[PDB]
Amino acid sequence: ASAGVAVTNLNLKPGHCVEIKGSIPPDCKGFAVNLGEDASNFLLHFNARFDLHGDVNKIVCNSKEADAWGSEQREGVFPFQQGAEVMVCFEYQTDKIIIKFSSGDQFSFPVRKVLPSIPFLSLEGLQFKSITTE
Amino acid sequence: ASAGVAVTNLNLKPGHCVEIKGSIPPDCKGFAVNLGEDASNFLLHFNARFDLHGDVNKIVCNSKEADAWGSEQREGVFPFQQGAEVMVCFEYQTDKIIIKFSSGDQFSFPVRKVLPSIPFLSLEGLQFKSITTE
Ligand SMILES: CC(=O)N[C@@H]1[C@@H](O)[C@H](O[C@@H]2O[C@H](CO)[C@H](O)[C@H](O)[C@H]2O)[C@@H](CO)O[C@@H]1O
Ligand SMILES: CC(=O)N[C@@H]1[C@@H](O)[C@H](O[C@@H]2O[C@H](CO)[C@H](O)[C@H](O)[C@H]2O)[C@@H](CO)O[C@@H]1O
Repeated sequence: ASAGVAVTNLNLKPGHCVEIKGSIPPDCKGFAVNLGEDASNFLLHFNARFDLHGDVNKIVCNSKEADAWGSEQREGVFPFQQGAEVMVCFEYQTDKIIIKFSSGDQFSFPVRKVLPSIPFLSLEGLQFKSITTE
Repeated sequence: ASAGVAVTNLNLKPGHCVEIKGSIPPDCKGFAVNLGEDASNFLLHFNARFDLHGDVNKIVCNSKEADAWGSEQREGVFPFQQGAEVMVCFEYQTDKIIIKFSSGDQFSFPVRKVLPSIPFLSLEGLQFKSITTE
């Protein structure tokens, strides 16, 4: 809303990727990028937390099924700074989604539901600059 | 009707613009780019008609309020070719929307309802590559 674009009919199929460019509000405790079927089912919820729910400078990744959050996965890397810009790429593969940052860092997250395509994308706490898929 | 990628909470403000990049299918009768508040209320409906509604290689712009279309503005320039990629920018000013083409072609359409920001964007018949805001 404030910072929360939603893309529908994304049509992201295996072997393709979507890159997001945004800027992080100074008053932001964290931002999230969600990839899924709709607002209640996320294949991937990528949440960079600066100071949120007890996590300080930690990336929490999870899936959501029918509004019930899955098994969280946490990552050590955190190449973000408030007020700075952000460039993340998500590469969708049938067996995993690989997240890459402009910083050169990368990690993978398991695909818990093989979908023919990912129709929905939404951002939270991120001021949208550009979205592009290949 | 829209049918293609849709973006909500785009919230394009006066003085800013969106750049849309995509591919025109090789058998495209026409395509459209919509900016408004929702699917039934458009500040601008930009329809490039290759062979559609009796029009051949025509650009027809109009607004829509509660599903009722307003008065059409027709343009003489048609800088598009089927099967090719399009790059079109929309600058939002309070008195008008300037429509710019990569080909340098440019024209404006009047703002018939001044909104503090445009929250919705939708594509029709165009294969999406990137959406960028400035
Ligand atoms: C250590 C731990 O278990 N922490 C969790 C929180 O992460 C969790 O917060 C939600 O987490 C999901 C992702 O799994 C979304 O980020 C959501 O926005 C968060 O509120 C809460 C609630 O499930 O439980 C523990 O605190
Ligand atoms: C010559 C003429 O008046 N033609 C119009 C059509 O343009 C019009 O088609 C609709 O046009 C709006 C744009 O103003 C949208 O593109 C819509 O999708 C079209 O169906 C029709 C119907 O309103 O009216 C005349 O035929």
